[PDB]
This record gives sequence, structure tokens and C-alpha cells, in this order.
Amino acid sequence: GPANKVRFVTAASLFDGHDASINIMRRILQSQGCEVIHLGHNRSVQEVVTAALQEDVQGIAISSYQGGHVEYFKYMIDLLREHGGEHIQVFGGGGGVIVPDEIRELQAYGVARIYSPEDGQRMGLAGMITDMAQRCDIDLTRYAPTTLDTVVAGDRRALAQLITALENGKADPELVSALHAQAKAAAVPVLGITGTGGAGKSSLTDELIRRFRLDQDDALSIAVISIDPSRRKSGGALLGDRIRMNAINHPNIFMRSLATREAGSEISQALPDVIAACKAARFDLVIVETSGIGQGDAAIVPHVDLSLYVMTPEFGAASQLEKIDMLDFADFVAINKFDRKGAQDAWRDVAKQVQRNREQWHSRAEDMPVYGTQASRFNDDGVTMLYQGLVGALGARGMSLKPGTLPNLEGRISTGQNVIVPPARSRYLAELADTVRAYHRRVVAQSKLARERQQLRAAHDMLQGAGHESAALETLASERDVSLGAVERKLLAMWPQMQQAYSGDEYVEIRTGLISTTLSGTKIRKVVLPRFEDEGEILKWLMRENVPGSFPYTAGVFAFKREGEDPTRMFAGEGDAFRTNRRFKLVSEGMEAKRLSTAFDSVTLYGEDPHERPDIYGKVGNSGVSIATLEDMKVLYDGFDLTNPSTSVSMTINGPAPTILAMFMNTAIDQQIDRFRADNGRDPTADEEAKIRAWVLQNVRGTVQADILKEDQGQNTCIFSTEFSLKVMGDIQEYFVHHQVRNFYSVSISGYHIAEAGANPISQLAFTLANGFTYVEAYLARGMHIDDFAPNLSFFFSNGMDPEYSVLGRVARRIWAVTMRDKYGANDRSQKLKYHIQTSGRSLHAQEIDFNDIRTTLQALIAIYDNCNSLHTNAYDEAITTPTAESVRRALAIQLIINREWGVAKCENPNQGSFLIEELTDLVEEAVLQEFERIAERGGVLGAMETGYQRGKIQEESLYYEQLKHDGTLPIIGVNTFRNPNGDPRSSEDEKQSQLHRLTEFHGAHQADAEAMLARLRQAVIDNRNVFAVLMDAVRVCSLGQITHALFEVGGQYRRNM
Amino acid sequence: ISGYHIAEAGANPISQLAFTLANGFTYVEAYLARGMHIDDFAPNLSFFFSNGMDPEYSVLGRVARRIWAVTMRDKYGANDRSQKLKYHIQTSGRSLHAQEIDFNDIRTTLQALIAIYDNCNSLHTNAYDEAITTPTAESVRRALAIQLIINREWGVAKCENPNQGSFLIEELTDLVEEAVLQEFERIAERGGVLGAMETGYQRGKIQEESLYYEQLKHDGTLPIIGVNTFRNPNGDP
Amino acid sequence: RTGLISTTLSGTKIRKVVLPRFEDEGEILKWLMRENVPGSFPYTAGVFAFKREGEDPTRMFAGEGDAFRTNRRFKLVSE
Ligand SMILES: CCCC(=O)SCCNC(=O)CCNC(=O)[C@H](O)C(C)(C)COP(=O)(O)OP(=O)(O)OC[C@H]1O[C@@H](n2cnc3c(N)ncnc32)[C@H](O)[C@@H]1OP(=O)(O)O
Ligand SMILES: Nc1nc2c(ncn2[C@@H]2O[C@H](COP(=O)(O)OP(=O)(O)O)[C@@H](O)[C@H]2O)c(=O)[nH]1
Ligand SMILES: [Mg+2]
Ligand SMILES: [Mg+2]
Repeated sequence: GPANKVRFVTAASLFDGHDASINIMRRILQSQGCEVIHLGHNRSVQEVVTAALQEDVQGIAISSYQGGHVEYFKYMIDLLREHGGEHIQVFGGGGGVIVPDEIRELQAYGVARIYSPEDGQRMGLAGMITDMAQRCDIDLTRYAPTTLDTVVAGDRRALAQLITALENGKADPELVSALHAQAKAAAVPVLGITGTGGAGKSSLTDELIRRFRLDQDDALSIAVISIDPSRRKSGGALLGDRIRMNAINHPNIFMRSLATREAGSEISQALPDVIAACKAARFDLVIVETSGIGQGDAAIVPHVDLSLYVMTPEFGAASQLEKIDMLDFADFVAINKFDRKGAQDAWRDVAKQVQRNREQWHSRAEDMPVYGTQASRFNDDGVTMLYQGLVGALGARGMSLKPGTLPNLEGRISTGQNVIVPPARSRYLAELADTVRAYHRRVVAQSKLARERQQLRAAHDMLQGAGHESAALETLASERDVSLGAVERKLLAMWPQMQQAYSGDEYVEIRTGLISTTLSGTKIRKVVLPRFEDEGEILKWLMRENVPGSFPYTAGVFAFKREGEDPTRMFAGEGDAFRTNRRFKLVSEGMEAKRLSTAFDSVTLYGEDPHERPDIYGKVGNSGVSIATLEDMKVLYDGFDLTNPSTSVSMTINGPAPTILAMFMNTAIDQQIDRFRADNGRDPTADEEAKIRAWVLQNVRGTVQADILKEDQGQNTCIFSTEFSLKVMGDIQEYFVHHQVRNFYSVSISGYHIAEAGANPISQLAFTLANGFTYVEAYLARGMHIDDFAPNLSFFFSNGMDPEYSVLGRVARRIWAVTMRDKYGANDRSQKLKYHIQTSGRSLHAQEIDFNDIRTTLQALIAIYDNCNSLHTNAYDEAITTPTAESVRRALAIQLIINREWGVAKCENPNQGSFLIEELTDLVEEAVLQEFERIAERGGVLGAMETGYQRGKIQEESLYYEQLKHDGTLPIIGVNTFRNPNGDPRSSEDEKQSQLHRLTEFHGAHQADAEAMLARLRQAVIDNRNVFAVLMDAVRVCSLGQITHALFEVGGQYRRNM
Repeated sequence: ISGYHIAEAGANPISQLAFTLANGFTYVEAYLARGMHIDDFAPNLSFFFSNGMDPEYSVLGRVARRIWAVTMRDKYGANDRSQKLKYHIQTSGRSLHAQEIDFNDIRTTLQALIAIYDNCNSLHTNAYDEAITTPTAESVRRALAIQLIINREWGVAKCENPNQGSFLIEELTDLVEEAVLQEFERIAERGGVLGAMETGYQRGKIQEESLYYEQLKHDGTLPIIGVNTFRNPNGDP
Repeated sequence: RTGLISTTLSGTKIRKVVLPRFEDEGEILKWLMRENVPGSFPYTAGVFAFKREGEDPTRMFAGEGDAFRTNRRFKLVSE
């Protein structure tokens, strides 16, 4: 494509998980002939710049969708100019966030281009990329040094540019020979790491580097040369090795991503020169990673001092190892992903093969340099064992290094304990699908028997009343009585008594009104019973769709809808704790049913404290409330009695959820302690306070999202390793059990984010239920009684325009009810699936936003029809801006009008009976079960995730949606049809300074107890004790950021996967 | 034969449906007394009902169709073309309020939905600002988008009989139908529509039901979002 | 011929007219007499077999001023 070899560094801004099109802009650059060093999402300026300067790129592409873009790009321009990167051009995404004034401001500041959506429609998507790629079509070898003085001195920016000249072959021959002469005299070890594609080389390399740093106290200068294959046709390349490296962010670590620039070889054609360049730069160790090579490859061997073959337990038969050329030269062999099935057996086959290749029959196979590692696991002892081995090898390879600080332990095999879903239970989703289908087979069988029993006894009476009698009929009828189950027989027996119950004006100690009378005088019954005469139809209906509040709870989990509380629960989250608390009081104004829904800013969502640094500062307060300390949390819910039975608090938080939950619990407790110090005019005693805290935990109502699994399925907002988050999430659930927290739900299992990514209703429902069942299987494998954690499970679904949405809730309820009763044998409280429905954000369009209220009304209606437990209605202008004041009342009026004015809604089961509803229910349910089977044959949710099945399927359904939408096949009123002939088309500066002031004040107040508490927290993780229990005390003297980063030091950060 | 203006005067759905069908049958009896054949004028009969928020509106069309179909076949012995009652539904003008006129689009959507569910022959959707000023070109597009979105985007509407089977629908259908018949009997024992009109029975009954609506609306008993509850803090206009 | 099915984005086939799956011939006859399919006596579910697949004829209501101004608006809208 271009003239020179153009290299880019692409990333999403800090705390910004918006990677929807950063996967597509990388595709285009790779198909125009650019080498893109992709850094993924959630990147600080310091990270992107350090990457750009080392990779020595011509351009940088950043996509900022969370705001705070101005401060971010200004910082990047400043930091670039300061450290010799002023010739690097910075570009901005085509998002509709950066307004025209902010574009001209940044473009004048130093930013190359910031493409407006106006440029999107005009230039085209490929058009913008083409323009951007042509601007960066410059030669960088003219910035390269002509003498080795700067590079040898230690200047890394000179090293990075010297490499560019060598990679392009634009370096003077006399300079190259002097470089190799300097490298030979340097005498530094070069470690080669090769293996198949995706084996975990980059991940393991990162972990090994981490080991080096911790073991030698960052005293070692390590250079890293990673190589990824380049597309033959284009000439460009995808260099996705840096995106894995979490331990290279240090002045002593240097990394350069090289393209093969050959359609065959696995290493760079200029690898020997690039290595010699790093050796001469006085590095202590040089590490080289090759690309995905076949079995018969070993090109890395002559260029390095030591070689490490990385592989997975999946290599087929044992005889295949006799084909792997690299098993003949490898000084070390790492069988990574030792968490997978057959890892143990894989280790012995390889050990025996290496033993044969080396002809060391005088030794044990367990003494071979074959290790079993799990790089995905934080502080994996397996990786450390491999590290210990490598050091000893490099030690005699002429490398001075201090005695280790790491545990010099022994063994070859990883002793992984992170057991989530045991391989024996791998097919759990399939078993569940079998259980539901088994239930339906019984429904048919029993229904047929109930009919035959009735048909006989009826015909017998007709004969006996006509004179002649045939008692033979009774014999067959009595045979049906034994055939009919004890449960089914009781159902038909209670049916007449059931009709008498739902017939009167009251449902009779306690009484409940059954009838609401209209203006016309008509009596509308809350629950309408069928008038079937056939006992086959009665039994069939009673088993498949009973009345609300009876198994399988298809029509709802409760007998009747609650009077005091509507399902309404509206979002709120803006600026600091004070402004949001004002919005909370305004939404709950004049309502006994105080049900709050909290939204946190991107800073809090990633478990970070607000800071002066332009990366974070610009994001504090946007898109959500900034909560950093327990004091902020107290202000957030001041004036509300969290313990009050009519008050429930919802809050959307995932990664840092256990910390936020801990703050909420302390807030709820302190409310009652303050209530006691007021009502009694004295502080409660040691005994009194204990009784208070206990009562608070039991009665506190609310819900925290904390769906970690959904984060590694699209939204990418994960800050902890999935295994660690699941451990702590389990720690939470155990804490709830021990203190009888019966009214708080530990997890709102989301599918909204999934549906927002383009997933059709069936896939959304199927994945969410699957992810829900994964949690169940996880806690069961841990050792929890099903009745202990199942009632604490919440759900979160997205509605929409698709027909399947009308029966989403009822299907979710029945699948849950049946499986929880039959498969897991749980009580009635566990069989009841409670969920929240929020209307489709993907159905709200930017064109003709007034039409959105029509769509949100229809979605709210079926939600209420299908007896949802909680409903949030979107404002019409959410497609363009944030929910305003006038707009949030129109969104709230939708629920109010339906619940109060709409006549059909006076009935609480208007869906039941409908031939369409029941057929759709049957259809959708089966479709979900089949999806359960597809996930189960991939190894369950976790298994499918390692391939990216969910994310892959979602992305497929998204493109299908957008295709038909643009095609006009799928009509969208106001967008692709019925277009308007006339018209073609968030946080105070004080509030930010407030949060900083409050934070530094909080830190000062607990300056003494801070460290001792954080240390206690880390020790809890090391000793595998309950983490949440410590968090209940930690949030009192430690801030959000302090806690998160303490856990980082001991729990590890999420590695950017795919 | 229209019942929109009747409903507009405050008449509840049952009285509206009952009077309109009654007035329709009066025409039939009138033309029959002139000695005309039933199959000659019955297919030329069109109806016009008002929808609204009341539950009975969800089954107004289906009840009107069955009462017509059965009577035209059994009582008057007319052909299939005569047994088919066609009608036009316009949303409630009564349900459109002057306070918070943006909320009216919500109400008009719900009324348009049950109208289309119940297989109406013709539908007119009111603009949100018709409560106050004359409908703007923009306001009339929001009213037109309601029908467009339901007919095109709304998934349940892809099915043409989503009402059928529903235990609520069938019970309401049975209830409403009977209530209408009883009203037929009250008018008949007054001498038919013409006879009742002589005593101002219809006018009288409508005015009674209107005051009952106003009484409950003013009372707060009958909640109206934006009017007698959830009122706008910033100001009444 | 007339299409009975409209397929969704998910692939689900939504039938225009959904029939009951009753086994009791008492329920069948009862349903057939009280609420038959659309376009069959007593036409409870509608007088026509299926809804008109053609776009709904947007009525054009004009009437203000004298005969000339109304005639113009008629001609303009019905262009
Ligand atoms: C990307 C941006 C969008 C987002 O991410 S927003 C996501 C955040 N989360 C949300 O919006 C929704 C939060 N989730 C929740 O509130 C809950 O999980 C849930 C289940 C949906 C709703 O819970 P609640 O409304 O509080 O109701 P509840 O089940 O906790 O009630 C507790 C006890 O009250 C009683 N009750 C409530 N309704 C009743 C009825 N109709 N009949 C009889 N009894 C009833 C009942 O005793 C119940 O206790 P129990 O069930 O017997 O143990
Ligand atoms: N289940 C599991 N996955 C791992 C493990 N180690 C690495 N991975 C993942 O395997 C993928 C490929 O690893 P990668 O670092 O890219 O190796 P490379 O392609 O050879 O550079 C990444 O998504 C890693 O997160 C492990 O020990 N277990
Ligand atoms: Mg890699
Ligand atoms: Mg590589």
C-alpha cells in the first residue's frame, strides 16, 4: 500500500472499554499494508506513549468514548514532545462525543486529526483510514543514529530508532559491523521462546519477566523482541504480543514488535541485527518470541543461547511428538495451559519424548526440563518452577544475578487449585437441557392419562345412566389412577378448589383483593383461570403454565403483584455523591416505593480513586457518580433508610463490586447506629451494637451486579483475573450465608450488555441463563448448599422489538423453576427466578428521537404483562445525550401510565391462554435448550469462552442486524424509512476538586491505620481466607483505589485477551 | 354509524358500544320497514368507535363483530357479506390532556396497539398536541409513526391473532358482550332507540357517566399521570 | 397463494394465524363457534382471512377556507 513501512499504535483511552470498532480499524490498516501494534483497551497515556516510542511508529490511533478526551490527548501530545516523539502523529476516533469546538482545540494543540461523524459519512470508514495511513507514510530511518554512542549510553529512544534503520536495511554497513563487534564483547544471554500459535508464549513471556522483576528487585535490564506473522497479500501485520505484556511497564524493560515480512518464515529477516543491537545497548538479558510455527520448525535455535518450546496439552496422539523438530533442540519445554484436560498425560508423553531425544535413559523422566505451566493463573507455582530452571541455566550462561527473593521451590508440574467447574460436570448445560425436555415428556404422558381416565369414567356414567352397565370400563379407569403420578393427581384434585379461590372478590387470616372494577362497572379479575372441561388440558396447563406464584411459576413467582412497590426502579448517577443524592430524592419524590438505581463513573467502575492526572481527572463524574470512599457512599444514600423494608438500592458495578458492596453494608449499618445514638441519646454498648449490625445485614434490601463472566464476553471492563473475582464473589456469598443476608442479592446476572452488542433475544436469554447456571455449578463445586445461594441470585435482561422478547421472562422462569427443582433439588424459594428488565438501548435511534418513546412504551408493556420483577425505562434522548430532567419524566410516565391508566394491565396474567404466547414460549424455550447443548459440547460456558464462542456468535448476530438495517430489509421508522423531509439531523469542575479534597482528607484521617489494614487484606488472599470479610473492615480506613491496587499486588490484573 | 362523539361526551366503553350498535340496528329496522332486502344495504354499513384506556376497549371490536355476525345471520338471515362488521377506530380525544402533552403519545400508542391487535379495519391516531393547539406537521408525524412502528417494527404484531386464546380476552369478550345485550334490553323496554331518545335516556346516561369520570378524576381516585398525579414541578403550563 | 409465516432476526417462524392445540373436541367446537379464525363466522378475530399485505392507505383529510383552498390541499397531498 504505502511507500515506507508504516507502523501504528492503536488503543482505547483510559477506563474506556469501547472496542467495538477498534477491531475493525485494525483490520483496515492491516489490509492497506500497515503494521499495527494493537494495545487493546483501557490504556493510559503513559502506556500508549511508551509503546509508541519503543515501537518507533509514525502514527497513533486512539478511540475515546467515555469522555475526558481533551485532557487525554493534550497529555499525550505533551508527553510525546517531551520524550522525542513530536514527529509521531496522533489521531482520534470517529465517535460522536468530541464536539466541533473540542476538535479544533485539540487539532491546534498538536493532534494530527480528529475525525468527526461528519467525516465518517463523507469520507467513508475506509476513507478516513486511507487518509490517516497516507499522513503517516514517512521515513523514520532519518531520525536514526549514525553512531552507537547514544544507544550504548543507555538511550532507549535511540535504540528504538536504530532498530528501525536496521529493520529497513538503511543502516551503514560499517556501523552494523561495529554494532555486532560491540555485541560480541557485551556477552549477554539471549533467550528464545518458540511454539505453536496461541500456545501462550506472550503470556508466559510476560509472567517470566514478572518473575525476573520480583526475584531480582527490578535490577535487570531486559529487552524483548516479539515476532508475529504478516499477511502476504497486504504486506501489513498484526503485532498482538505487546497487548499481553503487563510486566514490561518499567524503565528497565524494552520491547519491540517485529513483523516477519515473509510469507513463510517464523522469524524476522533482520532478527540477528535487532538482537545484536539490544546486546550492544548493555542489556542484561534479551528475550525473543517467534510467531506461530508448525511442528517441523526450529528457526529460532541458531540465533539464541537458550530455547524454550511452548505447547498445550492438545497435540493429538503421543506419536505426533516424534514429528516435532523443536523437541530436539529445546533446552526447556513448557506445557502451558496445564489447566486443560489431559495436561497430566501430556506432560509424561513429552517428558518421555525429550528423554528419548536426548538419549538420557540414565535419568528419570521427571528430571527432564519439561514443565507444566499455567500463565493465566496469578503467581502460578508452575511458571515459577520453569523460571527457577531458566535462571540456573542462564546463570552458567554467563549472567551475573543476585540470589533470588522468590521461593526457590522444586517440581516440574503446576499445582493449580483454581477449580471452577470440574471436568466431570463439563456437560452441565446439556444435562439441564435434558431435564427440561424430560419434564415436557412427562407433561404429555400424564396429560394423556388424565384425559383417558376422564374419558372412561365419563363414558361409564353415560352407560350406567342408559340402563345397561359395563364395569369393565372402571377397571381401565382405575388403572389410570395408578399410572397418574401422586403430584399430578393432586393437581387435578385441587383444581375445583383452586377455581373457588380465584372466583370471589377476595383471596382468603390474610385477605387479598381479586377484582378491580372499571368505570363501566365491569369486574376485572387479577388472575383469570381457564374454562377447560378436558382434564387433559387442565393438567397440561397446570404443569406447563400454572397460576402466578405456583410451580413452575411461568406466569410469575408471586401469587399477586405487590401493592406498595411497582417494579419501577430508575437509573441515576451524575457528578459527585451530593448531586446524585439530589437526583435520587427527586426520582423518589412522593413515592413510598423508594427503589434506587445507581450508576458509577468509569473511574469507580475500574476501582480507582480520582486523581489530578489528566487521564483520570477528565473522567471523574461523567457517565456516573464518583464514589471513592465510604464517606462518599454515605452521602450517596443519605436521607434514605437502607434497612427500611420499602427501600431497595440497585447499583451497577462489576470488577470492584465486593469493595463497593462492603461500603454499602457499612453505610446501612452506620445508618442504624446513628439512629440509635439519636433515639436513645447515647452510643450503643458493645452488646447492643452487635445486635444492630446483625439485624442490618439480615434485613437490608438491594442488588449489586458483579457479573464478572459477562465482562470477559464483550464489555471488557475487567480489572481482576476472572478466577480471582470468582473466588471473592464466592467469599461474598459465603458471608451472606453466615450472617443470614436474606434480602440482598449477590449478583445481577446480566444479559443487557450482551444484547446491546447485537445479540438477538434467544442468544441473550440462552447465554445469560447459561452464565447463571455456570455460577450455580461453581458454588456447588465449592461446597455450598443449593438453597443457600440460589435465592440470592438476580437476573438482568434487555427487552426489545423482537417477538421473542414477549416471552423472555416466562421462559427464563420455567427453565429455572424446573431445573432447580428436578436437577438440583432446591426449595421453592430457589425455583423462583427474579429478574430486572431494561428496555433496548439498541432500539433507541439518533434520528427522530421523539419516536423512541413509542418503542420504549411497547417494550415496557410486554415487560409488565409478563410480570417482571423490576423495570427501567429509557429516556428518548439517550441516543444523543445523557438522560435529562424533562426526558426522564417522559420515560417514567411510560411505566406510570401503563401501571395506572392502562386497562388491560389491571389484569395480572393477560398473556396466559394466548395461542401465540404459549407457542412462542414453547419455541423460545426449546431454542435456548439447543443453545445450552452447543455450549455444553464446547466444554460449558468457560470452555466456549476460551474459544470466544459467545463473543463470536454475538458479533455475527450484530453484523446481521446492521446489514438488514442498512439494506432496508429490516425497517426502522425514521431511520431507513419514513425519513423527515425537512430535518436531516457532564461534571462540574468544582465537583472534581471536591472529590480530590474529600479523598486526600479521608486518606489523612486514616493515615495510621491504612497500611496495617491493606497488609491484612493481602495476607487474607495469601492465606486463602475470606476476602469480603476483610473488606467489611477495610472500607472504613481505606479508599477504593487503595484497596484495588492492594489486591493487584496479590490478586493480579486482567490480561487483555480476545 | 359512529360512536366517537358519544364516547367523547364521557360515555364509558360499554355504553358507547351498546348505543352505537343499537343505533346501527335502528337503521337496519328502519330500512327493513321500508321494505328493502337486508343483503342490499347491510354491506354498505360502516362503523366508527373510539378507543381508550379502559379494559373493555381491548375487546370492543371483536364483540361488535360477533354480535353483528350472529344477529345478521340468525335474526335477519343475511348473507356472509352482511354478517361482516367493518369499523374505524380513532384513539380517545378524552384521554389526551393539556398538562404534559408529551405523555399523550404514550397513551395513543397503547390505544393504537389494541386497535391493531383486535384486527381493526381502519385506524386514526391523534397527535399529542391536539389537546391544545391545532396539530403541527411534526406532531402529525409522531401520530403517524405510532401506526408505522407497530405495523412494521413491533414483533407481536407480526402475528394477526395475538388476542385469541387469552383467558382475559375471552372472559372480557364474554363480559362486555353480555353487558351490551343488557343495555339493548333497557333501550328496548323504553321503545327502542327512538323511544329512549324521547325521554332523553341516552343523553341522560352519557351525562351521568361523564360526571362520574370527572368526579373520580378531580377526586384523584382515577389516576391521570401528569394531571392529578406526578405533576410537573416547574409549572402547570 | 398467501404467506403464512414471517421470520424473525433470531430465525423464529411467526405464524400469522396461530391455531389452538386442543385435544378435546368439545373445546374445538366451542372455540370454532365462539371465536373462529379471522375471516370465518362469527368473524370474532376479524372479517378477513389475513391482514392486507399492502401499505395502509394514508387518509388525506383536508378542509379549510373555501372550495379552492381545500381542493388545492387535496391535490397537493394526493400527488
Ligand atoms: C448498561 C447500563 C444498564 C445497567 O447495567 S442497570 C442494572 C442494575 N440493576 C437493576 O437495574 C435492577 C436491580 N435488581 C433488583 O432490584 C432485584 O434483583 C430484583 C430481583 C430485580 C428485584 O427485587 P425487589 O424489587 O426488591 O423485590 P424482592 O424480590 O427483593 O422482594 C423481597 C421480598 O418482598 C416480598 N415480596 C415482594 N414482592 C412480593 C409480591 N408481589 N408478593 C408477595 N411478596 C412479595 C417477598 O417476601 C420477598 O421476599 P421473598 O421472595 O419471600 O424471600
Ligand atoms: N486456559 C488458559 N489460557 C491461557 C493460559 N495461558 C495463556 N492463555 C491464553 O491463551 C491465549 C494465547 O496466548 P498468547 O499469549 O497469545 O500466546 P502466543 O499467541 O503464542 O503469543 C491468550 O488468550 C492467553 O490469555 C493458561 O495457562 N490457561
Ligand atoms: Mg502472541
Ligand atoms: Mg508472536
